[PDB]
Amino acid sequence: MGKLTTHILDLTCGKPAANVKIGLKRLGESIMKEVYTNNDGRVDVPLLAGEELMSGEYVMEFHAGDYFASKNAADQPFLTIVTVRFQLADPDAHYHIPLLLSPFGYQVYRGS
Amino acid sequence: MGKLTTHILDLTCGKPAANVKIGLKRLGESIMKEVYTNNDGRVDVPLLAGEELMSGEYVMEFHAGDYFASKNAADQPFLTIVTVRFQLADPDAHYHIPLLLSPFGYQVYRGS
Amino acid sequence: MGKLTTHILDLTCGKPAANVKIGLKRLGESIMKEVYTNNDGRVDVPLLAGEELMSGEYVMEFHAGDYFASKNAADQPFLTIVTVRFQLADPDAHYHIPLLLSPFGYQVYRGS
Amino acid sequence: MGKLTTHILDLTCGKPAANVKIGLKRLGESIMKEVYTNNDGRVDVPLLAGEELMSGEYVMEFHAGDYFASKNAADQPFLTIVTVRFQLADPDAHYHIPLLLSPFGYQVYRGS
Repeated sequence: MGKLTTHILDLTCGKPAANVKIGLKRLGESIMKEVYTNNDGRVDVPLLAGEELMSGEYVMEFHAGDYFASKNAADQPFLTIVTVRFQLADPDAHYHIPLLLSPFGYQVYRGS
Repeated sequence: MGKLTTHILDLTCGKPAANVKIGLKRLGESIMKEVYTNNDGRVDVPLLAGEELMSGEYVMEFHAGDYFASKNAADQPFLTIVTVRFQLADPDAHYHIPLLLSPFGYQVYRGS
Repeated sequence: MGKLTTHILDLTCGKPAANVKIGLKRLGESIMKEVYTNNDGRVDVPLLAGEELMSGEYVMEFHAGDYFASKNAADQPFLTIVTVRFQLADPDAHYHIPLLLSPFGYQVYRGS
Repeated sequence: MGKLTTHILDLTCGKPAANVKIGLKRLGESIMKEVYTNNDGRVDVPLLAGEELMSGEYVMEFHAGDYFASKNAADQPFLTIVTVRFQLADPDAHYHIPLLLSPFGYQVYRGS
C-alpha cells in the first residue's frame, strides 16, 4: 500500500515544471520507468505503489537540462540530469520527494 | 587551470560536516577518487584541477547516511548516498559545488 | 477570488511541522492574524482570500524557535522567528508559499 | 571579537549577486547600516564585529527585487525585500549567513 510521488517547481518563474522527463530505477539496475510531468509538474499515477514499491534504494533522473533548454541557455548546461538517490525503508509508507529547480541549484526534500 | 571544489554544511547544527566521505567519478565510469572532509567540511586539495579536469559530466557521492549515523537515526536512512550529477563545460573555470545537508533534505548549488 | 496558503516541512525528521504559530501582517502594520499549523503542517482556511487579499506586501512570522524547543536546543536559538516578506501583485491569484525548516537554515518558495 | 558576514549567490546564473543592497538593523529598531555587495557578492568589512556585535536579534534586508530588475521582470516583483531575522547568542562567535537567491525562492543558512 506504499506510494512514491514527486513534483517539480521551477524557482526561476514560480510555476510548476511541465513536461520534464523523469526516470526511475533501482540502485544498480537500469531505468524501469520514464515519465513526463503534467502542467502541475506532477504525474497522474504514483511513480511507485503496491508491489512495485519494495524496501531498498532508488534513483530518480530529472532531465533539467532539456527542460531549461525548451525555456530559453548553454549548449552544455551545468545541470543536465539531476540525480536523486534515496532509500525507501518502509514498503507501506507514503513518500513524497519534490524537487525545487533553478539553473544552477536545486533542493531535494521529503515533503508531505 | 580549472578547479573543482566542494564544501558540506550540516544544517542540523550549523557546523560544517566533518569527516564525510565523498566519491568522484566520471559519468559512466566507476569511482576515481575518495576523500573525507576536514573540520571545515572541505578538502585540502581541489577534487579536480589541471589536466584532471576535462569537459564532461561527473558525479559526486556524499556519504550522508554514515555521517548522520556517527552523529546520532534509522538503521536504513532515507538518505544514504547523496548523488550529485553535473556538467563541467569549461575546463579552465573554477567550479565550487557546495552541499547543504539535513537528514531529510539537501540543497546543491554552484557557489562562488 | 485570490488565495494565500502555506505549509511547513521539518527537514530534521521529514514530517510536516505541527502546531507552529504563524503570524500574518501587512508591511508596516502589526499582526492581523495568528494561526497554528495542524498535523500536516498546514491550516484549514487560507491565510488570505477574497477581499482580505489585496495587492501589496505582507510578512509571515514562523515561530520556529518555539517549535524546535518543544522538539528538543539552545536557550537563545539562532532562528527564533523566521520572517518572510513577499509581494502579492495579483489579487485574484493563488499563492502557495511553503517553508522548508531546519534549525540552522530554511528554504522559502512560491510552490504550486 | 565576534563577526557577522554574509554572501549572495544568484542561482539563476550561478554567479555571486553583485551590487545588491543589504540593510542591517536590530529587532524593533530602524536601519543601522546599508551596504552594497561587491562582485563576489560579499562586502569588504563584516556587517558586524567587535563592540557592534551584541547578543540579540537582528534583521537583514536583501533588496532582491531591485537586483533582479537590473538583470531583466514584473513591475511588482514577488520578492522585493528578502527579510532575514535571526539571533546572535554568542557575542564572540563568527556568524556567516549566506543567501541563495532565485526570483521565486531563496535559501538562508548558517554557513561556515
